[PDB]
Amino acid sequence: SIGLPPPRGLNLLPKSQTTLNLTWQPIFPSSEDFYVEVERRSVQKSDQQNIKVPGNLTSVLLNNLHPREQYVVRARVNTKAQGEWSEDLTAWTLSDILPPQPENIKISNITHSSAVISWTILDGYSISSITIRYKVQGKNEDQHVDVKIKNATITQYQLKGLEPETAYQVDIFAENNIGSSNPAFSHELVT
Amino acid sequence: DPVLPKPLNAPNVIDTGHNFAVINISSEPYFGDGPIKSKKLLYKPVNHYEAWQHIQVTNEIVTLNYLEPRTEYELCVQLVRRGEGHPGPVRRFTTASIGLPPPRGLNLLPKSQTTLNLTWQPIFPSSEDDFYVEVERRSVQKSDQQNIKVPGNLTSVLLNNLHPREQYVVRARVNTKAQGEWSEDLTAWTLSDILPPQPENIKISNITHSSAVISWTILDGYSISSITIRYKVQGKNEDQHVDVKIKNATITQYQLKGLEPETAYQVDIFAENNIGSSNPAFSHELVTLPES
Ligand SMILES: *[C@@H]1O[C@H](CO)[C@@H](O[C@@H]2O[C@H](CO)[C@@H](O[C@@H]3O[C@H](CO)[C@@H](O)[C@H](O[C@H]4O[C@H](CO)[C@@H](O)[C@H](O)[C@@H]4O)[C@@H]3O)[C@H](O)[C@H]2NC(C)=O)[C@H](O)[C@H]1NC(C)=O
Ligand SMILES: *[C@@H]1O[C@H](CO)[C@@H](O[C@@H]2O[C@H](CO)[C@@H](O[C@@H]3O[C@H](CO)[C@@H](O)[C@H](O)[C@@H]3O)[C@H](O)[C@H]2NC(C)=O)[C@H](O)[C@H]1NC(C)=O
Ligand SMILES: *[C@@H]1O[C@H](CO)[C@@H](O[C@@H]2O[C@H](CO)[C@@H](O)[C@H](O)[C@H]2NC(C)=O)[C@H](O)[C@H]1NC(C)=O
Ligand SMILES: *[C@@H]1O[C@H](CO)[C@@H](O)[C@H](O)[C@H]1NC(C)=O
Ligand SMILES: *[C@@H]1O[C@H](CO)[C@@H](O)[C@H](O)[C@H]1NC(C)=O
Ligand SMILES: *[C@@H]1O[C@H](CO)[C@@H](O)[C@H](O)[C@H]1NC(C)=O
Ligand SMILES: *[C@@H]1O[C@H](CO)[C@@H](O)[C@H](O)[C@H]1NC(C)=O
Repeated sequence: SIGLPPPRGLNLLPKSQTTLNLTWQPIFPSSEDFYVEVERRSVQKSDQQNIKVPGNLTSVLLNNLHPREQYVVRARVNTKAQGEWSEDLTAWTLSDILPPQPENIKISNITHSSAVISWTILDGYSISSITIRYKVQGKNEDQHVDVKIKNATITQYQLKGLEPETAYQVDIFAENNIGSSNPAFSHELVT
Repeated sequence: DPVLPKPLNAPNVIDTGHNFAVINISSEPYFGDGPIKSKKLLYKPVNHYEAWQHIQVTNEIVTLNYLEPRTEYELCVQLVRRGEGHPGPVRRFTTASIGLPPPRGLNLLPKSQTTLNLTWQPIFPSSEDDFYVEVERRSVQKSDQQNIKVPGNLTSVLLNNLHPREQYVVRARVNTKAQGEWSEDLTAWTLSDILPPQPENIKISNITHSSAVISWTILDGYSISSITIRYKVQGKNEDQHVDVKIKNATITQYQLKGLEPETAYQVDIFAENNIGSSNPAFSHELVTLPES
């Protein structure tokens, strides 16, 4: 019996600090029984468990892991003979601590109306979103405008509708499954 | 021929003030015979040389008025032969000093669902005699008044056993032997036991390619500290939103700025109190104009 190809449409997502959700698209059977072999492998530590789980299921939980730890998974479709391995899917587990403050803060493109701001984040804290709290510098302090960005891929955002010749105090937070960064660094921006 | 009457005991002073005095005259028991049609109450300042002042006493408890402050008076009763006499024993009393003003810098802040904290300036005593602070709190929603006496020296009270989201009008004064003037009415709301109501009268207007004003209304007394206007593009991406947290609840309008032209937006609005945020029944929709 020739070996089957690896599972089609694989994806790995953090369920929790101690678990990962391995999702994949099911396939039509050819038994003449069959199961799916899944191995996960820690990057930071030297730990490799091998799960042999039923073939007809859609997805599997990878329980008993450590927090804030990177893992690499790959799986086969085993029948009478052993199949071929999939590509290496990588995903961190959810963080057990607060994330760091974003470095390399570059404010630019200053005009009367609009402005742009740039930042960079450290990988491996499960950063779900970042917030750019900006407000007027003076002692009035009657309001602020947070702008929460739910896509971590983004590293720039253009602010719009600022009043000309006005001093704005811009802070930048970063968020995750636990909490948020606590930076003491304020950043001025005059229009 | 007969035996004329006079009381056994001196008058008793029930209550006094700088201006007035209230006195049980004690016409009974008394020596002598018969009935009494009318009776006097003689009074004057102890050592001073003028005429004794007489008032006719019908009931028993009498109210002396037009007195002088800080002066020692003496009191005695006469009874007349009826139908139409020696004066009875003497009681001395001193009228009260002048009534102090109320405490300054009165500030009533709420601190819980069931408590309010009143604070005033430390007041230095002008007079020598003793003094204390009387504090009245009065519910507006329900009929509920409570009086709290507070020592003269310390400078604040915790008004407690109050109800959640109920306003109380408060006054205070400084009492001595005499009773001082009432302060101005401080008013405040106790904290909310529930989430705040959703803001009413949400009206979007002045829509533009890069602007749109939103206006709302909020019910008073739910301890609403702030409101938040959340907006995002209606597309299924949900890549980002923008919160506009307004620090004071007095503001009822906000102009959104820097919006994308020809773009559908989803506006939500939240009131915020001591507990949390108001739950919307429904979100709001707007579409920005295109340029020309
Ligand atoms: C009713 O309201 C009044 C007014 O709010 C309230 O008075 C408060 O009482 C507290 C406690 O007696 C006092 O607080 C002081 O505040 C100073 C700074 O102004 C602090 O430094 C003092 O010490 C604190 O902070 C230190 C920090 O280094 C700590 O090391 C220390 O352990 C203390 O925590 C001090 O406490 C002050 O008189 C006011 N405070 C305020 C903020 O108004 C009154 O107590 C309320 N309640 C009642 C029942 O009257
Ligand atoms: C982690 O893995 C679990 C199971 O190990 C995943 O369970 C799947 O969850 C989805 C909902 O996201 C469900 O799918 C359902 O499929 C039927 C048709 O088969 C459809 O009618 C439903 O509307 C729904 O889409 C279902 O509970 C389950 N999938 C299947 C095929 O049984 C779970 O999604 C994974 N969790 C995460 C966070 O990725
Ligand atoms: C004014 O004072 C008189 C004398 O103290 C009061 O009469 C006494 O009242 C109490 C009971 O309330 C008892 O000591 C005696 O029963 C009373 N004694 C006499 C002699 O009557 C009286 O209460 C006061 N009068 C009024 C009208 O209030
Ligand atoms: C997958 O496997 C079992 C094998 O006994 C099968 O009976 C069952 O229908 C499947 N499980 C489901 C649909 O949850
Ligand atoms: C400034 O912003 C505009 C878009 O409004 C963009 O095309 C341009 O590249 C920006 N310039 C810099 C230096 O980032
Ligand atoms: C107020 O006077 C009382 C008298 O018993 C004393 O015990 C208390 O310490 C005084 N409070 C002050 C000075 O704050
Ligand atoms: C809407 O608000 C007032 C008129 O009611 C005006 O000052 C403002 O310019 C209007 N907004 C826009 C975007 O035109």
